[PDB]
Amino acid sequence: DSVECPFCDEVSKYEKLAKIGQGTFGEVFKARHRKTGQKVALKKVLMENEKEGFPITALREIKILQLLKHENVVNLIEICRTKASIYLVFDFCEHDLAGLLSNVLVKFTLSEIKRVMQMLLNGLYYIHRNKILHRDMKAANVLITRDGVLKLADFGLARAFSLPNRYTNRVVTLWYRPPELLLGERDYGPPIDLWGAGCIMAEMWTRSPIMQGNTEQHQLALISQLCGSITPEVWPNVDNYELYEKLELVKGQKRKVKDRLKAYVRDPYALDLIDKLLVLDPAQRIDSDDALNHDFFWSDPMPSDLKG
Amino acid sequence: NNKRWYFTREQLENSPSRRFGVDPDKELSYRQQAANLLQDMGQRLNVSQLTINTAIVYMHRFYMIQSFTRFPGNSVAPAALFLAAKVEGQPKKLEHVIKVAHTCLHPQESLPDTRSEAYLQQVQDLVILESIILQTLGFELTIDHPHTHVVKCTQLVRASKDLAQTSYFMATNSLHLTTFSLQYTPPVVACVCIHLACKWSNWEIPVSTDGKHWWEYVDATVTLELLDELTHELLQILEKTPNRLKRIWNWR
Ligand SMILES: CNc1nc(C)c(-c2nc(Nc3cccc(N4CCCN(C(C)=O)CC4)c3)ncc2C#N)s1
Repeated sequence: DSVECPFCDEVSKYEKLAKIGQGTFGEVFKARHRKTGQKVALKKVLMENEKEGFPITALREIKILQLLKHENVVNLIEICRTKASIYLVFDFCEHDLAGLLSNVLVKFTLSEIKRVMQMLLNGLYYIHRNKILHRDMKAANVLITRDGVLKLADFGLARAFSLPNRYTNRVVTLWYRPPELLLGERDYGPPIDLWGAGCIMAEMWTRSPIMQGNTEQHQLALISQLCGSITPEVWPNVDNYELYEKLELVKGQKRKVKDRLKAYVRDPYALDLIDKLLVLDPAQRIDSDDALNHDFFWSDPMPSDLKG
Repeated sequence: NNKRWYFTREQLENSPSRRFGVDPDKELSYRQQAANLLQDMGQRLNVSQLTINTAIVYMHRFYMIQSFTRFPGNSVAPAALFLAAKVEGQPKKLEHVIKVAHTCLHPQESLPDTRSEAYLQQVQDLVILESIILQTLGFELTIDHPHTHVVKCTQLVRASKDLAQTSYFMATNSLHLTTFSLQYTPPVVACVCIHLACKWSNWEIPVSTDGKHWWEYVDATVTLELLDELTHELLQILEKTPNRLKRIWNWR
């Protein structure tokens, strides 16, 4: 019945230009601030229910977006209501890595690919340093601005972590999901995001998701056909996983990461870094800090700004 | 801003509620009583003191923008608590919260049929109110409470279990009993609590070798002038609160 509301503006201040989010991701609109022309992205908060008022899942994301302020993380400007529903308002990003890569016209130099990976890994370093797991690392959640600044996007499945945790296992798109999760691990950390950065790095040359399973078992098979097979020798203690005896995967596979990608990726350093990202044991998997230090970012051609 | 939810004394006199004819003193009661409802429900719902405190702050801030004359604390408190439990990761089910609030406010009445029209309305009302809270707070739900800072401070001055427990007590009573959360940052308030706990226990923290007092290690702004002024205020209202002081009173 018309209440005071100083700190929650009506989304009508923005003028919708176009849906860009259909299917899964939710309803996402491009919009224009009615006074200044400032372009933004609007994500509505879906109320399929809740039986339970404002979705605890949306509260979590809002909490996390408000915490994360960094050049390589998407920026939540504000939350808006409606003359009942709710919209997250973000700075607009012109491109999306999945689109760029699935576009034959679009072409990357080795130098720019270096830059992309640098920004991405730097974003990861920041979010992890801030006790957040992104949990949905995939090309389609990586945005790039008209000015060549990469932003990690979609924190809708993200979650704070700490230091026996019982986090949720049903996380990360299947093609990007790390071994740990597929084997049923619930005490995982930042390494899951880095596995995803690996899959994306490889995707910068292959122009396509390297490992496209249909089920968890199919995914684990594909992973084995690339990274060798899951061995307590390779992955110390991979033993105590329930689903380990029960996995019925391969046994003779040996690491083909550098051989199978040898084709697409010219550069030796590139291949070495990818290899260290797609490591099976989460604890032996390179972290963003070391990855940033990797010679791939410190040899010629040195990383360059984006324009292709 | 970082000034958004902190107010001058003058701002506190001109609360939305004053503009609708509610006395200052009456308004403080309205707060106090809501905080009590929050404490009561929170304990029955088995949520943490942290979550109760988060709901209490939400409540404080909500009423710097809304009036008790339009939104009665018996309406806001349950909604505020429902929200705080979600936010603090001790989600409690909506029906459960409605139920507990009902017994709290109407011990003698009897819960309606969860199939009834009357009940369905009050389920909807709470959800609506949670929404008016979110909107009033502009979705800013991450609260910092003095307590984190209490522990930090009482360790870095080697206080007995007792002193530390009393300081935490003060901290919680500051939320129920004062509008300090609307005026002073959590770390400043924490200094006030440790101050009073000391004064109450006859404990004195000796000056550091440098000549620096304990509180300087915790907040650059803090002055003994301010500490004495604030502890005085907090102790006054404590004295007015039947039985509260008994809980920390040395009876030996
Ligand atoms: C997780 N989904 C997303 N939510 C938001 C709010 C996103 C966002 N998007 C942009 N710009 C932008 C530009 C071009 C494409 C997209 N895509 C469309 C194609 C790719 N896509 C999928 C699932 O493959 C979904 C979205 C988005 N700018 C800012 C934000 C933010 N925040 S993306």
